[PDB]
Amino acid sequence: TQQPIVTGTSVISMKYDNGVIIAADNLGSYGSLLRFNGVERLIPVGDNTVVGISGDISDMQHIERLLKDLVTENAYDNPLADAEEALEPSYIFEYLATVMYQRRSKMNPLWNAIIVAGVQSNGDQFLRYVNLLGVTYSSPTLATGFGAHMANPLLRKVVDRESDIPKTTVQVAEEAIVNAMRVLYYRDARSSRNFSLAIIDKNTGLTFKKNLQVENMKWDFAKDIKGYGTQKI
Amino acid sequence: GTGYDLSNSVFSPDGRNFQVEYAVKAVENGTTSIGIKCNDGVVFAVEKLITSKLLVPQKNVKIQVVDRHIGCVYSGLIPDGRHLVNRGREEAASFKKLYKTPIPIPAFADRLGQYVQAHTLY
Repeated sequence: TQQPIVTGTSVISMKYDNGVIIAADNLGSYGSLLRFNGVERLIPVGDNTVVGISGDISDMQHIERLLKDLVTENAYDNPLADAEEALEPSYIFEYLATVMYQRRSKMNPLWNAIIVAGVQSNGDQFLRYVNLLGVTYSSPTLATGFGAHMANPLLRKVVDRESDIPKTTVQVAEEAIVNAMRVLYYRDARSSRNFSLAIIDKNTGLTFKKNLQVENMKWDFAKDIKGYGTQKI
Repeated sequence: GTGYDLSNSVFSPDGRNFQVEYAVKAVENGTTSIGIKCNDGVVFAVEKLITSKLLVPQKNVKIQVVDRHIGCVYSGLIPDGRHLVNRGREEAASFKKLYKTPIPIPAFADRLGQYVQAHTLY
């Protein structure tokens, strides 16, 4: 049993007609102190999977190392490591889910919430969540922490059920996610303006975008708000 | 007297370890394999005897990778070869885990060296 020290906030994601999108800001908080700003919380594995992690950062770094080892190991005595026997997004998730549940069962968890986003070899979209309790689930949209409360409602207005997936384009989807990131920056006190976003398309492959920023924010109306009730000036 | 060649870690009167020498015979009886160091890398190659037309071509790979930067090929008892590479892989992962940097080839060599030397002590 432990307690998280350096933490990463929300990880939001969703799937569209040809793939999945996943994003996460670049902050590493230390309680109320916004301590680190160059933190990458999106972990690409191969070119068909991206693992987004929130929660304890030291544990994230540990999971990172676990992931690199998976890749190294899978290549051992594997002439098809970059083909028929390359790591599938579903293998990566099952592995992490197994570790997460084993660790919680030993009462020594990896204090994280994880979303594995990717595209299977047959083209199918893959989006599944696993957390420190070993709990797992799938939905057209997935978000951790604060994003679960504010991002899911927005992303679900785009893809409210399975049938909405084939009707959603990368443009529409990426737009939703980028809007959600801005909302989170407005109401989440542990968020950052800078974030990374990744797209995994069954045709265009893995596109990883770094150093994005929340733009087009509305603050002007703030000048009109004075006092907390009766004050006029 | 005699019998110095029946047990593995025994010194014969002339200071030799006959069991190791007999192991060498197993090696000389094996397929030929080589390595050539170039100006910025190394090349490994080996002979794969085709026992019959039944062996699927290109399938029974012999060269093995350790970590992501080391190549290994051997002659002799193949299973012993795999055994040694498995150890090498653990040895490499352990090194990276503690020091972060992938294991230097010289360091990797002594790891394999100490392990093999260990099998001539008992």
